[PDB]
Amino acid sequence: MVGLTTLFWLGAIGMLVGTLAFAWAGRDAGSGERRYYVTLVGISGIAAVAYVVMALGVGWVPVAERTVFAPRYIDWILTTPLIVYFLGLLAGLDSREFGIVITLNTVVMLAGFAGAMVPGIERYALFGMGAVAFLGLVYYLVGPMTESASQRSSGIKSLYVRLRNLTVILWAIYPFIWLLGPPGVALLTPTVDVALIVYLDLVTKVGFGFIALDAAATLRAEHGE
Amino acid sequence: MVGLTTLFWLGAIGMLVGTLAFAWAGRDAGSGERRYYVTLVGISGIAAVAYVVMALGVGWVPVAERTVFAPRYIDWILTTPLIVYFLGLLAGLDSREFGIVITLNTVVMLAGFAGAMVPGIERYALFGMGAVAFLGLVYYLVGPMTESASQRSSGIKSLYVRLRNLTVILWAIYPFIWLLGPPGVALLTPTVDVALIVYLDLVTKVGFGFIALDAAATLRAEHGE
Amino acid sequence: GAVFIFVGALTVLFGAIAYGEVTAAAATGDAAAVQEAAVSAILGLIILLGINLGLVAATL
Amino acid sequence: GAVFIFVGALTVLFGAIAYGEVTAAAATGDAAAVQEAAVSAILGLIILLGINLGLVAATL
Ligand SMILES: *C/C=C(C)/C=C/C=C(C)/C=C/C1=C(C)CCCC1(C)C
Ligand SMILES: *C/C=C(C)/C=C/C=C(C)/C=C/C1=C(C)CCCC1(C)C
Ligand SMILES: CCCCCCCCO[C@@H]1O[C@H](CO)[C@@H](O)[C@H](O)[C@H]1O
Ligand SMILES: CCCCCCCCO[C@@H]1O[C@H](CO)[C@@H](O)[C@H](O)[C@H]1O
Repeated sequence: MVGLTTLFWLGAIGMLVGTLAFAWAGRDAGSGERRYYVTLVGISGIAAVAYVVMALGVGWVPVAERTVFAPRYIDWILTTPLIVYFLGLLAGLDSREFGIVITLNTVVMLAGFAGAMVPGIERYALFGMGAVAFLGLVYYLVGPMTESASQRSSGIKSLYVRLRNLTVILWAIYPFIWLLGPPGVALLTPTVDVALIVYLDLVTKVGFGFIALDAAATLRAEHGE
Repeated sequence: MVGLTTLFWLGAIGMLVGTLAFAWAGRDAGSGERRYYVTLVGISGIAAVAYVVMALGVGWVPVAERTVFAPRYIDWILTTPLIVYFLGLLAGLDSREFGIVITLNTVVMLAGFAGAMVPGIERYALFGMGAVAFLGLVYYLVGPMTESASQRSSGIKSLYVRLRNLTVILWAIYPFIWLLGPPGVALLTPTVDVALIVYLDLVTKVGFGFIALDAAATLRAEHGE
Repeated sequence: GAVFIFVGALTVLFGAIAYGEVTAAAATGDAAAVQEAAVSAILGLIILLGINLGLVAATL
Repeated sequence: GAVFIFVGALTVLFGAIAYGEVTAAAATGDAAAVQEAAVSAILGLIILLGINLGLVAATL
C-alpha cells in the first residue's frame, strides 16, 4: 500500500547524497570555482526538499481523476534555471544572454505546472507554450551558448558540451512523460510516472554534478595548478 | 486471429533474403572461400524452410497446456552445427577438434528438443544436460578454438573473434527464453516467445553472415588480392 | 545513430505486439488472462533489452 | 561492463515495480484495471529504454 512514498524517499536520499557530495567537494574550492559548487548544492538541495515533502504526503493534488504533485513542478521551476545558470557560467554568458535563457526556461516550467493543474484540453495549449519555449532553449544551448563556450579553454568547452548533451537529450524526455503521464492522457500510472521522473531527476541533477566534479581536477591543471 | 503465422512468415522472408544475399555474394568466390559461402547459404536456407513450415501451420505441438514448435528445434539441430562448422573453419580446426565441438553442440540441441516434447519436471533434467553441454561448447569457442584461430592471419583471427562474440553472447539468451517460455514455466506467451526467437535467429544467422560478407574483401586483400 | 534507431524502433514494435496481446486479453474480461499477457510483455521487454545490449557489445 | 549492468539492473528493477502494479490490479479481478497497469508498464519500459539510450549517448 503505497510504494509511491518509497519512491519519493529514494529520490530524497539520492538528492541528499548528491548535495552532501557536492558540498564536500567544494570545501576547498577556489574563488573561481566556488559559484559552481554552490550552484550544484542548490540544485540537488532544493530537489531533496521537494522529494521529502512529497514523501511525507504533502502537495498531492488529485486533479480530475488524476494525481499530480505540486512539489515536483515547484522544484523544476526553481532548479532548472540553476542548471541553466551553471551551463551559462561555463559558456561565459553576460547578463543579457543569461536573461534570455532563464526567461525561456521559466516559460517551459511554468507551462508544465499550469497545464498539470488545468482540467480540459486547455492544458494542451499550455503544454504547447512550454514545448515551443523548450525548443528555443535547446537552440540557445546548442547554438549561441556553444559558440560562447568555444571561446573558453578546451577543458571548459569540453565540459560544457558533455553537460549540454546530457541536458538536451534527457530534458527532451520529460515532455513525453508529461503527455503520456497523469498530466496528459494518463496512460502511465502515478507509480510508473514517479519512478521514471525519480530516475531522470537523479541523472539530470546528481549525475550532472558528478560529471562536473570529475572534470574539476583537469580544469585546475589547465590553469597551471 | 493469429499474428503467429505472420511472425513465422517474417522469419521466413528474413532467412530467404539472407540466403539469396549469401548465394549471390559467393557467385565468384575462390576455391578457398567457397565452403564459407556455401555454409552460410545452408544455415539460412534450412532456417527459411523451418519458418515456412511453421508459417503454414505445420509442426505445431500442443504439449501439456503449452505450445511447442517442432520445426524450430529441428532447425536448430541442423543449423547450429553448421554455424559451429563455419567458426571451426575460420579457427582452422582438424577433424578431431571439429568432432568435439559438433558433439557438444548436438547434445545441447537434442536436449532442448527432447525437453520441449517432455511433460513434467523431467524436462528440466534434459535442459540441464543441454546447459552443461553449452558451457562446454562456450569453453571450446573461447579457449582452444580461439588459440587455434590466433595462428591464422590477423584478418581471420579478427573475424573469428567478432563472430565468436556474437555467437556466445546471443546463444546464451536462448536457454533463458526456453526456461521462461512455453517449454519451461511458460511465463512468456507463444507470441512473445516466437517474436524473440525470430529476432535472435535472424541475428545469429543472417546478421552473422553479413558480418562475414563485410569482412570478405579485407581478407582477400590480406593475401595480396 | 542508426543503431539507436534500430533498437528503439524494434522495441516499439515489440511493445506494439505485446500491447496487442494485452488488449485482446482484456476484451475477454478475464483479469487472469490479462495478467498473463502483461507478465509476458514485461519479461519479453526485459529479454529484448538483453538481446539489444548483447548485439551492441558484440558488434561495437 | 558496469553500464550494461547498471541499465540491466535498473530495467529489471522497473520491471519488478511494473509487475507489482499488474499483480495488485489482477487481485481485484477487474480486467480493465489490469489492462491499465499493463499498458503503463509497456510504455514505461519503452521510455526507460529511451532514458538509458540517451544517457549512454550523452556520456559515451
Ligand atoms: C531535475 C528536473 C529537471 C532537469 C526537469 C526538467 C524538466 C523539463 C525539461 C520539462 C519540460 C516540459 C516541456 C518541454 C513541455 C511542458 C511540460 C514539461 C514542463 C514536462
Ligand atoms: C538459428 C538458431 C540458433 C543460433 C539457435 C541457438 C540455440 C541455442 C544456443 C539453444 C540453447 C539451449 C540451451 C543452452 C539449453 C537447453 C535448451 C536450449 C536448446 C534452448
Ligand atoms: C563543479 C566543479 C566544476 C568547476 C568548473 C569551473 C571551472 C571554470 O573555470 C573558471 O570560470 C570562471 C568564470 O566565472 C573564471 O572567472 C575562472 O577564472 C575560471 O577558472
Ligand atoms: C562468408 C565469406 C567470408 C570468407 C572468409 C574465408 C577466408 C578464410 O581464408 C581461407 O581459409 C581456408 C581454410 O579452409 C584456406 O585454405 C584459404 O587458403 C584461406 O584463404
